[PDB]
Amino acid sequence: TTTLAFRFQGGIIVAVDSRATAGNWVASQTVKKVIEINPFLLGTMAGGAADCQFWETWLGSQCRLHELREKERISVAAASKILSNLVYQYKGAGLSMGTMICGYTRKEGPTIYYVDSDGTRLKGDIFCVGSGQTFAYGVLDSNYKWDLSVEDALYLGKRSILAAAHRDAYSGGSVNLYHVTEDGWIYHGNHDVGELFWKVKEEEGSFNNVIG
Amino acid sequence: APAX
Amino acid sequence: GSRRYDSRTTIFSPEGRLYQVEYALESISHAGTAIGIMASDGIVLAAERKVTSTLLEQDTSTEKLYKLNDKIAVAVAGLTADAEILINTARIHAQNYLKTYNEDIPVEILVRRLSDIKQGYTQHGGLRPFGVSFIYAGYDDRYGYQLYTSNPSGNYTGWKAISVGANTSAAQTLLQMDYKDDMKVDDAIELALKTLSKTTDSSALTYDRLEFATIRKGANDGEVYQKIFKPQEIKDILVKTGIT
Amino acid sequence: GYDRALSIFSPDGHIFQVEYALEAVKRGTCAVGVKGKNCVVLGCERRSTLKLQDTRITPSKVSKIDSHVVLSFSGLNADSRILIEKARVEAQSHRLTLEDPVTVEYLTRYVAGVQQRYTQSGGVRPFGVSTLIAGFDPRDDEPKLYQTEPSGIYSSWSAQTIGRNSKTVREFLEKNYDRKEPPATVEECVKLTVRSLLEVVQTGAKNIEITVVKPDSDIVALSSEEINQYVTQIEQEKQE
Amino acid sequence: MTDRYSFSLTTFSPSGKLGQIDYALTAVKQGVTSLGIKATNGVVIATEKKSSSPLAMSETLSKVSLLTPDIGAVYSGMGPDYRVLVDKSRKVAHTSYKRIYGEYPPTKLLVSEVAKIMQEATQSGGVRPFGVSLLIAGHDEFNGFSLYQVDPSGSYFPWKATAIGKGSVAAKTFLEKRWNDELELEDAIHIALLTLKESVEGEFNGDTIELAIIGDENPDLLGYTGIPTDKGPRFRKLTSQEINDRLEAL
Amino acid sequence: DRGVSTFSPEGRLFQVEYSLEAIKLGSTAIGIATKEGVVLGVEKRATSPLLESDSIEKIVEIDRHIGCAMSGLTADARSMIEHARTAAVTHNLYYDEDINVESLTQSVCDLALRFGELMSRPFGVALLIAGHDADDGYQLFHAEPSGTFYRYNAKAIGSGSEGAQAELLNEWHSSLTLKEAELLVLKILKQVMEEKLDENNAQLSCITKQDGFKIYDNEKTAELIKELKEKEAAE
Amino acid sequence: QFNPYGDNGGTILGIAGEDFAVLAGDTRNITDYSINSRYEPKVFDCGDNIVMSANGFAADGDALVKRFKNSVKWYHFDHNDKKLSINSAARNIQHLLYGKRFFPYYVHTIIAGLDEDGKGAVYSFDPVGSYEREQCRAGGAAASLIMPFLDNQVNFKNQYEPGTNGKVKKPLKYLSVEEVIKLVRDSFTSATERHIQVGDGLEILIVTKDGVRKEFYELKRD
Amino acid sequence: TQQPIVTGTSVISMKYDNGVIIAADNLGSYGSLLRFNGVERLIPVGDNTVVGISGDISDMQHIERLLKDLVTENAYDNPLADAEEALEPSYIFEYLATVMYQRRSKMNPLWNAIIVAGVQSNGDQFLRYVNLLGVTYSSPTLATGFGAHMANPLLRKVVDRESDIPKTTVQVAEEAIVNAMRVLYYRDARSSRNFSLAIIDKNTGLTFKKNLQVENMKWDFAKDIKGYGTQKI
Amino acid sequence: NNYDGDTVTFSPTGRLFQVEYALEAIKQGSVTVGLRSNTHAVLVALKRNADELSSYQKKIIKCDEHMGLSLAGLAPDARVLSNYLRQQCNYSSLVFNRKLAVERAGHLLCDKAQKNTQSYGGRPYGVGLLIIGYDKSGAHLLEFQPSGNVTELYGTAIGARSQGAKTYLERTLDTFIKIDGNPDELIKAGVEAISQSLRDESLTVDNLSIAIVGKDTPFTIYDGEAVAKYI
Ligand SMILES: [Mg+2]
Ligand SMILES: [Mg+2]
Repeated sequence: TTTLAFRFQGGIIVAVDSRATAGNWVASQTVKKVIEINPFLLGTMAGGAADCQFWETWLGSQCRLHELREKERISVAAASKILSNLVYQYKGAGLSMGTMICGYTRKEGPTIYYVDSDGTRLKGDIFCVGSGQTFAYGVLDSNYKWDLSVEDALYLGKRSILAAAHRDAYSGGSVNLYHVTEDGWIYHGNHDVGELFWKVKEEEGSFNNVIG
Repeated sequence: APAX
Repeated sequence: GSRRYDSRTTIFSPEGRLYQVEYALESISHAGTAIGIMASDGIVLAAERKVTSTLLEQDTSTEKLYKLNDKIAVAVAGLTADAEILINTARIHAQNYLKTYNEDIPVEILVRRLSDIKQGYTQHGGLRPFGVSFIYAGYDDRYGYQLYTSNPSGNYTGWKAISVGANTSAAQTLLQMDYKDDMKVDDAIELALKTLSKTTDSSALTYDRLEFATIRKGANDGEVYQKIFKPQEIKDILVKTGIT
Repeated sequence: GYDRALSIFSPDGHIFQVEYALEAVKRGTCAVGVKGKNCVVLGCERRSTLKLQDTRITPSKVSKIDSHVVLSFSGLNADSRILIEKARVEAQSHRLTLEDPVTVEYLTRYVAGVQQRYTQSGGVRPFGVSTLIAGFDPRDDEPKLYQTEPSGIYSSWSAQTIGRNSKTVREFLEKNYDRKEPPATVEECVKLTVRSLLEVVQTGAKNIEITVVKPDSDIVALSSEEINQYVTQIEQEKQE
Repeated sequence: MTDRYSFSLTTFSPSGKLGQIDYALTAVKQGVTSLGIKATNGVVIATEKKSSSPLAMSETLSKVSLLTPDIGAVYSGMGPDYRVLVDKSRKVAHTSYKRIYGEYPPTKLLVSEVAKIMQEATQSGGVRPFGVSLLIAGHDEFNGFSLYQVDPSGSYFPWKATAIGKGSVAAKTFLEKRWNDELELEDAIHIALLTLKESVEGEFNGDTIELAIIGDENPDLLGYTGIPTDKGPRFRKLTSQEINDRLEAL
Repeated sequence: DRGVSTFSPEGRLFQVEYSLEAIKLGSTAIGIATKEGVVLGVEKRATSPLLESDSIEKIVEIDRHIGCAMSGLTADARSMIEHARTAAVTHNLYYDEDINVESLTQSVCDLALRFGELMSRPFGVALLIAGHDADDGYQLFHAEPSGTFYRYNAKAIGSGSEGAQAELLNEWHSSLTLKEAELLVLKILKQVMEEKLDENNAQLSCITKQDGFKIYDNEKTAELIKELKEKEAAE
Repeated sequence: QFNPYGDNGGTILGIAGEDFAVLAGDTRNITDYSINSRYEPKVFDCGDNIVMSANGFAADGDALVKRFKNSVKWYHFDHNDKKLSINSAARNIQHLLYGKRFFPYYVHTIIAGLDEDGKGAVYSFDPVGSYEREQCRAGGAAASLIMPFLDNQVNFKNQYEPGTNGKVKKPLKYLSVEEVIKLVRDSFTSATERHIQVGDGLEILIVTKDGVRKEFYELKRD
Repeated sequence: TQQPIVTGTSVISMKYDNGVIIAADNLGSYGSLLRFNGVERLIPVGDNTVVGISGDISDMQHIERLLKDLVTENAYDNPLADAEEALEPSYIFEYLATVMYQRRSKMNPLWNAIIVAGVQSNGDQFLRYVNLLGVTYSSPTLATGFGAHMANPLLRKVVDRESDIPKTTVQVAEEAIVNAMRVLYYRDARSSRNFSLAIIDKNTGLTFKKNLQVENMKWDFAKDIKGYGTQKI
Repeated sequence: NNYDGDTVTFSPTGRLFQVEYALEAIKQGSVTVGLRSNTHAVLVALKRNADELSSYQKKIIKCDEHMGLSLAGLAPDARVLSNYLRQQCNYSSLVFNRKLAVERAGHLLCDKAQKNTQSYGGRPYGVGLLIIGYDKSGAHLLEFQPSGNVTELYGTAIGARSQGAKTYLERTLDTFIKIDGNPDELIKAGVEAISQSLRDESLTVDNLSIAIVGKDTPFTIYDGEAVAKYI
């Protein structure tokens, strides 16, 4: 996997690939690694496919119960801490998760929490997570500015996943893109690397290592 | 179990 | 089933009283009077024994005054056996605190936990309450000298001077009359004994029908000493204040 | 375990053990809560058949549950300690998991839930306590005042009183409290609270406690003279 | 099935009495007289072996029991209740003391443990109080000789001398006349034998009287030699013969 | 005394029958089922004018497609609601769908007789459970502490119930619009209520397939109240 | 040391059309280099127009299928005879599998039927309950041989429009049931040629709005 | 977590036109020691089922007791116990299969491979296998251990598919089974010469033959084999 | 009187009054009828409503493909007992691959009910059940009472005024017992039996409830327009 999420001027960008592997066997190229918890909350998946999928849809149920009981949408901090306190109970049992809980609330503003299965929970503006995280970081970090336009931010996120999809053998398939604002999350499409790579190579003039 |  | 024989020890009367607590208090009202008086430089505990026989071994005896730790003691009015159960609990609780924090337990904290135990017997479990009221006398470096009482309800309150057991009505009136804030320990010793002397149901107060303790700073410099009086020491303090 | 169903229904549909717990509240010393425009005030009667009391160490009647919420009560004193401890633990646990202190409504709902649980569990009697819970939600300046009772029902009050002669002082507040214009300041609100207590209390001597709670964890207990001043000032406006 | 009696059977009445403790004391009142006297170099405890049938062999029924090598007990009230208390008392001397400190408990502390057991029968669910009062005579290095009375409530008191049961009121009066702080153990045995005749109806000999002492160490009763710091049990039951020897010089 | 689980000679459970008396003392709650939605309305019954009436919560969301109104010992309903919400959300987790209204109601009703010498007494509160699902459409259920539940086209519970039920008997027909049903709940409430009905001492709610369960604000309810007087005056 | 798992071989394959879906599997059952049976079915009609196969360790496969069939039974009992939709079955099966996360069912699970709009659906699961809907999935021993063939022939991967300079992809389109059965039969004969654990027989369950039909074909027995 | 001690080798079986045959030798081995020789490894249940067991004998004896208790339990409050509510082979199998899989799931298996052979009440032949892992399967021929390797290929020459069953008489099928038992005695180092055989026929019922022996063995050619390559005398 | 405080107390004439009071809730229950031939078994139940705005309480519950029951009395108690039956039928399938004998279902219910008539704190079940099914020995009808007594019958009825139907079935026996291979005729006879227990009311379309099980019919329930055929 490769997943990222970064904060900027215009909210949060979330971008992920769609590959699942069992060793070198490519098991799927069409995994939905972003889970839509509520209209203002997103979770990203990396690590064990089942672990991530199961506990992150379980997380959605817990967030729903919060708002029934408290007549109010759950904070990103509280939602992320439910997941991190859950996995911490299982510490040592061999759960494998690297997740980011991404969302907006009025009390918090746009917020990202990195949560993994060792029980680490970190608030931050930029994270990349998965086997391809370093590749994504390399592109993302060297073009990141707080002031990126929504247009540029979306592309950088998309381009960073592409970078990782290309170099990391265990990332690929397609890029899924989200933008999160004060009004909630907005989906910005599924982008097959099959066509996206060649489109980016041509239009951007990058990827000269590759036989054109 | 496959991974991501 | 067995429901037939259940007295229901933890219910309310139609007036909203706890029968068993009330009846336990009634039991305590026939117990030997115990008095606590708090001075600026120490505390007195004085208590009257339930009417002696001449053949009772009076020096190796303890019925009223118990040591909880080095800085805290209690005076008992009620069932002795019930009180010992609670006393060992309190002693252990003091040691847990010391072990945990490396500091002697603050007096109130000890008093609260004992009172919380009593409270439990009035709300759940279907058991009879403990037929005991305590006067707690102790020192800690937050509040200094403190007197408290607890009773079978598990309610506790703090005092400058207080009595428990028999004739507390007469005793409380007398303490109220003669007590004053700037009092020294040796004055409080006298007040305690004079109060028992007048409220006693016996003909006259003698050394062999008493237990007595002080908690002073009267060791050496900024540290505290418990003195549980020997019989001969009470006999002397009874002469020294002219009751015999 | 001791199992007996002590709180049960009677033929008329009443739960006598809950209703008798209310009688224990009725016998308790009076407590009143009044919320201003920007503060909440908690006033408590202390029965004056007691001198030789040590007030330094005697359990005060208003308890901080967290640094922004206070709870007072009328009824059995020993019972109230149990509810306060549970409430205090929950306050810390809420901070630990939600990373936010409790709302006053949440904390009230919790205490209320505990009280209700004790009305349909075997081997236990209900709490002989009703509570007034007051404070300000985190990052909020709108004052909150709630009341709970042995049955478990809870609700919000512009002002409310519980304990003995509470009907006399509820009577007072009902004609003296304007929903439209709540005591616009601390000074104003403390006064109305003391007035209502003077309907029932005796001397305003060592008989009245007042605790004021303002927003952002600003809680302070008034001491004798500060209260005494209020008492003095009302009787001097009384001869008219 | 199982014990659904988890509530107290002893509760306060409106006057404040605990009925079952009072009634247990009444059962002790009915009981045969027993007594204890404390001398300067010993303690004596004695009672009447009032037999149920003369076909019964009353040596097989011991009313005076060894608890530790330096502690003994006698009772008045219900015999079966006493028997299980002795069983429990012996065991608690080991589990809560000897197995911890490698030595036997001092008298007051063993007494304290028995009292705890009896207090629990006064408050725990589904039980009645014990229908007995005990007299426990004992010796330990730092307290010397001591005598305690334990009642159904769990209360205990130290005595110079006392008596319990049937003719206790009379016997306590007798003991006030005779007791002084200079009694040598033989004098205490003698007084105990005089006091006990007042309350015994029928035969009065070493086969109807049970009597034990806490006195000197008995190396001959130890069972082994070679550890010079182990000197033997201070508890000794007087034989049928030993008692009759003291009844001729009565 | 006598066991909590005892039968009367008529073959009824004393404790269940006595809890039904407690429910008669409760404030009135009314529900009406239409083909356009289900309305739920209740009498708030503030015990004193100082008590802030919006804090009285006798209508409650269970899930987006299910709502609840209560009458009787309302504190007893907290755990029933909690169970209902968990049951609904859990079902969606296990099956990726909305839980049926009847299944929800049956789940809540399973709690009811779990008392004895489990809880110490039956619940002292009746529930009106209203929702929508794709199979059986709009539904209204009356859930009692006996563990029994009945589907209704319309139903009243609480003190004013026998009067209000007779009224609902006359007024309900299979073609009521939602707006007709809202007015009708308001009308029947004003009839059986002690004090004079206004937007502060009564509350309305509905559940529609399209927008799910909504509690009406006081501004919206006040206008339906005004619309109701003008309908009655005008003939 | 006792090893609680075994491997019974075989392979399965699910394809979904516009108004139908198929779930096929070979009927051979093996351990090591021995044949246990040449006809032991592992694709099952589970009711409510759902077919299911759980291929790998047969004992685990049978246990799971049994549990799901039972789950369908109770779904009727508890929810007024309501039809269990394929999406709801899938989610239920995730919980069945993940419930044994720390002692897994060693199976690759596939279910097939119709979604709520009457369109053909195939869902596949990893051994601990990760799942996903697809047009297409092979599972079990020969999965790695068959799956890339299906990417090419069902989803037209790496196939372009002739003379468009590799710029216009072959356009996606649903297959007829006749075409799908051809791909299934060829998939299995190819798999039989090159995988020793695949052979003997092929059983196909086809699911349409009129129910579940079966077709059987002989496969090479070596 | 177990290891088998006293063990039984192959159990072999097949369907024929009217019923099923099943056989197994009477040996209980103890490693390479052929320790016990009078061991019956075919256990009949009613008059319609035989359960043949290989693997750990202590676990086999446990299973015997379960089956004999099952018969008892089925008779309880059952007036049709010897008629419509008699135990079927499919009931007995599923019960065993359930137990085997539960025991493997508790990491404490019954160290056996089991073949349940019989005839259902409607006359259908029942032949199904289950082992320590709870793995189950049906085939016209079934065998365990070396039997799977050496008997199956021989028995499948007779019944190679479903349609071959009607064409197979009980004489033909018993011949194949008895021949297969000889081969196993030639080639399995933990087989014995003595064995039992049972036929469950839908007409004649259960025939249980004890104390069979492998006969007509070819050993004569052994005399012509000298040395291991170049040696002559 | 002094002996009806709980189930664990016998009266001086050897009666169990709590069990008898449980039996009484059955008597207040709406009527339901069971009857069978050799090929099928039928349940008919009169459903009762709260008022004209309410549903008509279901009285028939499916237990398996070959078994099910009707209830009279406390409905939650039928839910508990029917759920137990579902499990027992289920256990028989998963473990033995065997459809549970209706007779065993009977014995299992008897033993479940009995436990609640001998132990303190519990209470007897307050519902009567009529169990029908088709198994390896044909069609069956059982009558369950919460005393624990279960009885196999050709036909019967329980609830208020069930004595009308039970008399009718007693005369009709020789006829209905031999309605083989004809579902609709057996049902007709059942509907007529229940009609002998009606007073001031007759069978409407959302009032009648029928179930049938037999040789080649899974236990199925008919309500609403599906029963109009029979009125
Ligand atoms: Mg790659
Ligand atoms: Mg092959």
